[PDB]
Amino acid sequence: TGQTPIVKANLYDDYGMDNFPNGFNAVVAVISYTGYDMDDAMIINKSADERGFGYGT
Amino acid sequence: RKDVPKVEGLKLEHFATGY
Amino acid sequence: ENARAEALNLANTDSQYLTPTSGSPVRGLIQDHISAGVWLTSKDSFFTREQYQQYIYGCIRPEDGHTTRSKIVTLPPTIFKPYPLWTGKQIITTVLLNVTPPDMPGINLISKNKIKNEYWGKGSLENEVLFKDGALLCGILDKSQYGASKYGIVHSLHEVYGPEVAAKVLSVLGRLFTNYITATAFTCGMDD
Amino acid sequence: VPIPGVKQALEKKEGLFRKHMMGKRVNYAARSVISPDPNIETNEIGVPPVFAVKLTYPEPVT
Amino acid sequence: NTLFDDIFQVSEVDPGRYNKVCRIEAASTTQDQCKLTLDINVELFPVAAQDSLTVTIASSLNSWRPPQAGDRSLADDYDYVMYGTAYKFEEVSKDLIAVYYSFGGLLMRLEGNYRNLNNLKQENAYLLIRR
Amino acid sequence: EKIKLLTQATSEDGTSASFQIVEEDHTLGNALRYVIMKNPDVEFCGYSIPHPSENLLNIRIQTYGETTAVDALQKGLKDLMDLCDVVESKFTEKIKSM
Amino acid sequence: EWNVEKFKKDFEVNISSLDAREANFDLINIDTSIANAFRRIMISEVPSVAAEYVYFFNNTSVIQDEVLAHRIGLVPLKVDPDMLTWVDSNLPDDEKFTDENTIVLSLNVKCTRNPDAPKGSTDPKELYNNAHVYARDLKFEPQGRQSTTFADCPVVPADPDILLAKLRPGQEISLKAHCILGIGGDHAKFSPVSTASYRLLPQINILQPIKGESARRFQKCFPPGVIGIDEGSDEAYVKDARKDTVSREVLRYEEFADKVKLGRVRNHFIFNVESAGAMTPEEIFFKSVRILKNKAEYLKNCPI
Amino acid sequence: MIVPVRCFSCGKVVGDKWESYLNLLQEDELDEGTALSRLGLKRYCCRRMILTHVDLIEKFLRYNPLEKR
Amino acid sequence: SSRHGQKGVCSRKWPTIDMPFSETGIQPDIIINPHAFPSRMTIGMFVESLAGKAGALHGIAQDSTPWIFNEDDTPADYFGEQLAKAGYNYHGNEPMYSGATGEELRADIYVGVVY
RNA sequence: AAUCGAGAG
Ligand SMILES: [Zn+2]
Repeated sequence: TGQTPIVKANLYDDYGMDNFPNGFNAVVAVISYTGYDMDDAMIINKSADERGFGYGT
Repeated sequence: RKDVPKVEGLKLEHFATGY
Repeated sequence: ENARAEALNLANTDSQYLTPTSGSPVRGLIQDHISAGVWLTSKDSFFTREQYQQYIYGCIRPEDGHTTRSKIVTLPPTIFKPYPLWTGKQIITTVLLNVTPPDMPGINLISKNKIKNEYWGKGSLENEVLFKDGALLCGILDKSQYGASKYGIVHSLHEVYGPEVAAKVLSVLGRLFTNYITATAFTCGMDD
Repeated sequence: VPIPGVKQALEKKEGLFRKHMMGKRVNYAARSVISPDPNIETNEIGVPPVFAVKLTYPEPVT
Repeated sequence: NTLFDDIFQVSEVDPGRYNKVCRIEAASTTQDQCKLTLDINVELFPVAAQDSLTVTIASSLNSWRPPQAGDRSLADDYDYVMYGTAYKFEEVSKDLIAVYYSFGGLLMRLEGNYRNLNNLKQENAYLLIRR
Repeated sequence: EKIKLLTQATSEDGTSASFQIVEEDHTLGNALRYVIMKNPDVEFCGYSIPHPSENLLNIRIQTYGETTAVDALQKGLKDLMDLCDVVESKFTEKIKSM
Repeated sequence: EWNVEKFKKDFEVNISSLDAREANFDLINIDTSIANAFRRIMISEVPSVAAEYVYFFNNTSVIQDEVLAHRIGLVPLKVDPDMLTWVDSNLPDDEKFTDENTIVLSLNVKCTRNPDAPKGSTDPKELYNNAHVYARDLKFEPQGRQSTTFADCPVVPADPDILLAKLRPGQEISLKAHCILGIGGDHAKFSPVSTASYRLLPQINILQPIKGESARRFQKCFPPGVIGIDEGSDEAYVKDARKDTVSREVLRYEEFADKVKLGRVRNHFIFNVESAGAMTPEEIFFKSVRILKNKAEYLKNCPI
Repeated sequence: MIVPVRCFSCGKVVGDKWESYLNLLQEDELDEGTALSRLGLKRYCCRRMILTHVDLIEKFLRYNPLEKR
Repeated sequence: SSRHGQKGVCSRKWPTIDMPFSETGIQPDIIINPHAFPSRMTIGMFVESLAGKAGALHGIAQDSTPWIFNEDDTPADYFGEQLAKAGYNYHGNEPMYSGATGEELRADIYVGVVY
């Protein structure tokens, strides 16, 4: 399940990239809270993961 | 240069929970 | 068993605290822990009895061999009235007091850190880290103290107590600044 | 194109010395991506349960 | 027992990028040479410029435990009592001395004549303040 | 099996113990620790989770004396139960009122 | 000293609203240690019923079987969680499911082309028969005693309009889904709340008078019903703090940089609860309170 | 591909609102913000789920191996 | 990864109760450390979080094609005005609460929506 | 087994 970007270039439509979704709009908190993402790691919500966030085959 | 077009009809969307 | 003993005693990671290239330390906490220590060890940090004891137990956990006294020892609060308030420097002091073995004095280190006094306002002396009998009394713990820095607190603990105690201090400090970072998060944005 | 000879079989990095004496493939080893863990001891490694069931150690019974 | 006592006229209060503590420049009203610098959290003991404070350094209040009913101490006669330790002495000049105190990171520097500061030694001491 | 006393950390007189609770997290840990820190007899109280990926909670209770860590734990648990009861009763009162 | 009686004297609840889906209320003079316990139990520990085991018999549709089973597990079911027990996982697959803990849902739907569709018709509902599969198509197949116990209340989705799948002629779906009790700390499909959280009651401490036109702009820096102009004196005062969303727009003007301090009441929690549909929000909160109490009682009665 | 049943962030059921969103966009001449508000989507986490859905299932469905083309 | 070269592996699936939550009630699905930015200097990701939040609030799509803004018309000002006119703040920060202790965090947290 | 091409740190 891809999504169209909220922030996109005007040329996103001109090449019809909506025919080929590439990602998903995610709620991203820039926060040092977990301790498990310092060098370059990132944390994904478990519940969002169980709701099909970023699923593929 | 013309400034970036200010969107019109911008109203309040955020309200405290329960209201 | 021979390879086991070599890996446990000669190639183990706590023996590699200093690299032979120049004798400088190579281990230490890196980014979130450093930025957390700057906040936790400033003068503006006060903690009630609940917060103080929760932080200490969370970073120590004596049942896993972290203490040297089998029972957590705390400090009297900095402020007695109006109500008992501790400090983050006291958090550091009691962390050291619980990891550093008893029947041995505390560290006496005079050093600096990376943040000039002018960034804290007029008359500040927080650029001058000071330890005395193992009590953090001035300055803020920084990258210069725990990190890949010479003559900081972890390096001096290494020198005075062996590499095992410095490994315990690194682990305990990592647990402390992690539980502190979930309670009082850290963030950056466009306002910065 | 030419069929390598015996000297060609040992001469260089892809030869026999540098690829089968100085370096070797090994048993009881594992490889995986690394992820951080601040709740693991600074002298420790976090081993997945998938490795912990494939790696063994010979233990004489006493 | 008490080791020091005086009345100080606060001169300046500067926050300095802190939201809780302030640095106090308080000069004594009796001794022309005895002055004081102190860091306290002004969200518990607010202090303004040109205020008068009864600063008392005590060796005790007559281990730690939260107060319970029926307990008396010297702190009951003061509004703001800090605990700490002395770490540095200094000969500023002839007939002058400065003692440096650290209360968990809060710095006090009490400069005065050694005649009235002779009772202060490098031990744990309680700072007590009154309005 | 649910609650275990860590013998390597307990005191001989019983006034300083450490408890390991399975299948618990901050939800019970923080509430129990806050309630136990209301006992005027306890000297030290805190909770720690050894590893987030394990559902194990550790509770430390050190008392001044005249009680034990087990007794302080029981008192904190009962006080938590009563606190929940009063919250439930007041919520129901306000529901019926409306 | 602190005591249960001293807490019972000061604790109070102010229900601001209450529907069948969303309940907004206040908890006063309580600690975050207990408010957060309630919130966490509501999100994770309160049980509900969701589809867990899916038994496909045919799926010729574009959506693959695992995706379709995941979607069927996500749709919430209007089942009272007390009406069924808990599945004993250790039991074998044959005897694991019974009439007192499992609810059987079926979905049989074939798409055939509509031979009466007008020329130039682009609507799939007019071109094809059963071109859309909805949660309402999930029929309930009672077995055993539940044929009588559920007769009062048949099991239907809380949102029958959920678009499960789409079909084209020749394609079909035939499946059975087993629905059991689970908690949201295991899988997010068992969570019975759309979202349950709180927020501290904001405080707006006005320090200096804001008489004049400054009151008009100071009041302009908040949600509409938070600051008002006093009828007698032209002064700004705090009417309603609950209406304030903490956005600190007042701090962005140096005019008020030393006229107001924004803080919070650290004991005044405004719980906002929304229900997925299986239970009412007030019952969700009641169950969370009961869960905390019961877990404490289990610890108390556990031998040490 | 097809509309998600629930919002990823909070969990609110938004799978029954895609067809209504299209109806309110087409029949009524509503802008996206107004349509999302009138569907009951207040949090931007829920608004994005419908505002940014692509609906590739329709394009997938044109390749039907079971009907003559 | 974002569309700004901020690649990173998933280190843990953080449970939602332990996730921090905002005054609005939402819990972010991605957490990225603030320390990824000072050396990489991907301010486009900051302004994209800002614009994405504003767009998801106003039900609009914002264009991000380079060289539409300048130093007199800053995207920070633009999307901040759009965020202020909706009830959120100018700088995109949100009051969040720790999900483990329930206390409000020490400062406002920078949130938003990014692709 | 080589050769070519695509990648990861
Ligand atoms: Zn949502």
